[PDB]
Amino acid sequence: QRTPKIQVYSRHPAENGKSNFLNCYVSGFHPSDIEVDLLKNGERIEKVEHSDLSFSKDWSFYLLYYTEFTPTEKDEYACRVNHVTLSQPKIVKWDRDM
Amino acid sequence: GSHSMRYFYTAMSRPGRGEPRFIAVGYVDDTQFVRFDSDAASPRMAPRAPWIEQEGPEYWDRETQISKTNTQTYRESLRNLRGYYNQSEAGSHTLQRMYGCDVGPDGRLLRGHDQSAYDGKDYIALNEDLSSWTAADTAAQITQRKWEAAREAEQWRAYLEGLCVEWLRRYLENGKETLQRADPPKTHVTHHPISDHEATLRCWALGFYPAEITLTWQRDGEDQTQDTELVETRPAGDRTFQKWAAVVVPSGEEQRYTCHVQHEGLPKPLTLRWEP
Amino acid sequence: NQKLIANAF
Repeated sequence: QRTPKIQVYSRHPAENGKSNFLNCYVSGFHPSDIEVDLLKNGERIEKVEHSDLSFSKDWSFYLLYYTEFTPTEKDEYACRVNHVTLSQPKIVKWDRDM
Repeated sequence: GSHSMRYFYTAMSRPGRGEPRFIAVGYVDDTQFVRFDSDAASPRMAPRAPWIEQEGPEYWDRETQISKTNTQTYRESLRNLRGYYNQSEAGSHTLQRMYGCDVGPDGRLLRGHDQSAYDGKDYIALNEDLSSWTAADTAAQITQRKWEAAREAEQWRAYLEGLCVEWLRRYLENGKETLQRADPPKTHVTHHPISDHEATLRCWALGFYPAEITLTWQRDGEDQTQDTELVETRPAGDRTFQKWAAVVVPSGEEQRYTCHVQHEGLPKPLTLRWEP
Repeated sequence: NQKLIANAF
């Protein structure tokens, strides 16, 4: 089993007040079942789409979960991931600079 | 330049939760263009790129029929593999396959591919000769003997040298305004103070296609491989990809560092430095 | 264009 790598980032450079897309890219994991939530101020965003399951040359899986936001100075966004390899869900916060 | 077609198959057993799920996705280079999912309400080969939509009903009927036949064959294969490894009927297992062809700028076959993995471990692969197999273990040797008896390699060679390359060339022409367009990275360097003593220089590459890229940091002209943090190339969601590379630098030494970017969309490789 | 896979593992 392989535990997922997680990156949380925006499609376009973040400008407060301006509509954008929030991405959570999970990769490098095996087996393929995985739970991913996008969070706004700790609460689950309901309309989140995701890519079709594919995998890399080393057979590990990857998925992109995405939704529209509009970033602001104060709102906090995150991705919460659970997988068989994780004792408990991993939360990665969205950092504008990452 | 060069181009590839790939199909990626995943089959997953789930005892007590129905029959194994089968998913298939097709790619040209870094662009997905079809998907099939046996769990869909009405499973059917579906388009995922605009240039494949012009294929007529005969195409989608054939591809759907292949996907449904594969769904059944992969369920049979998962049952066989459980037996080859003396495994319990209670566990969930994964079978993956990835196959296709690479062509050069002239459209000629560079090589073909057909590889399989069981529970994430390489299982059997068609050799580059397209005529023999490499089996990972004694279970895969059972599969090899079955495929040798049925002359499976000859069927794969015919497919990879024939239909695979012919259809890849067709897709490349129908999708030429995107599949044959390299989009260069938009690049910049950011500066993130860590302490009085150190800061991070981060070199960004944004909006590029295809995903292949080289980002490196040099200090006094020497590569900083061991000291560079390099994130995995990641999809933006708009066809394009993103990447960054970071080094921790002593305060005041920022101008000894240069970021170097190679990508086929660039007329010439880039050298960047922090520009305060 | 997919290949028809009819030989199980």
